[PDB]
Amino acid sequence: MHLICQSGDVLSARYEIVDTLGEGAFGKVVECIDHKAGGRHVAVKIVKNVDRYCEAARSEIQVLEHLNTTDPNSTFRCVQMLEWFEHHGHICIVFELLGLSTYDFIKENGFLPFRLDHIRKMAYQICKSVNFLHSNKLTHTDLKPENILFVQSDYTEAERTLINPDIKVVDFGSATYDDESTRHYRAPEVILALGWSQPCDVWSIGCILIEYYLGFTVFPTHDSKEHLAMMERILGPLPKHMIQKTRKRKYFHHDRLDWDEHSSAGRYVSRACKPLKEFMLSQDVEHERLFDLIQKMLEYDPAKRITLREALKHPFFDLLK
Ligand SMILES: O=C1NC(N[C@]23C[C@H]4C[C@H](C[C@H](C4)C2)C3)=N/C1=C\c1ccc2ncsc2c1
Repeated sequence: MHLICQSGDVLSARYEIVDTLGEGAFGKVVECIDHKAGGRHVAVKIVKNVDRYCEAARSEIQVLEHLNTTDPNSTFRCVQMLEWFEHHGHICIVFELLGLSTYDFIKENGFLPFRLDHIRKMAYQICKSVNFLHSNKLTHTDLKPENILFVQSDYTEAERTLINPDIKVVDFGSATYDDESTRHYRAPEVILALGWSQPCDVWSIGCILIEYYLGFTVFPTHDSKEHLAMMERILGPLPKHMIQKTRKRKYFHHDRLDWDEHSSAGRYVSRACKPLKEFMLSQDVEHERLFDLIQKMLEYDPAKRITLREALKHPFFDLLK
């Protein structure tokens, strides 16, 4: 990786790297000047030369080629791929240049939360976009703030003040069609290995929204049974039917979760977490509307869980309507 993507390098005899925008498990993303197109800047995704990540990159190009053709204007806010190429055995995908991810923006503002009016618009766009994926037999499976990106003209910089937050959605290398990729936004049916599909995206959007509103993550765990105990503290006890169905019966004793809440980590889930409604900062009706939508997105059972077509109909978005 390091050898083939430093500042000053030229890719495919026209893309001159000028900055590194970020680094991932897939590799790197660089900002480049496109010398054969007036000097317009672009973003270039540099994928590791590993079989896992090259098969994902090839799949990602197939998805982006389809989404970009189905939606030429990007009405549904999937990032647009301009071309791809190979560079010293690395797949490089060229994109339109966007701005900060929503995660970088909060992070570099001291983890301030977003304004509620921004959250309302950002949530509408994330829902409208991921619904468009779902209507094309797709599941993103890797929805998170790092993968939601502003379009640079949406904010100032000096201290970043967000102005008008048109967002785009990126990274389709984990995307899956219905024929036949997580961190702490992982849905319960995924943790429990009950199978999953598009509803797990809805759950991850719900985890994104609460983070927008708090500035910090509400499941700050790196352990899967602690994540489950957190869910119970914030959202209530998991459904008996899901507990009784998982092959992962390592986490439970009878119908209850196997967890000594007076252990040092059991005391951590009490300090770190509390029922969802109490996380609210106002009692204003627009705050009540947001958390109602979030409560529907954080529904345990993936069948009960609100779809995104219904989420677009939620009163929280009437102020835009
Ligand atoms: O497919 C992608 N996956 C990612 N992932 C990352 C993960 C971290 C946060 C953010 C920036 C880096 C690090 C790459 C998105 N970016 C992608 C694409 C992309 C397209 C256009 C664009 N314009 C400015 S940044 C940018 C990134």
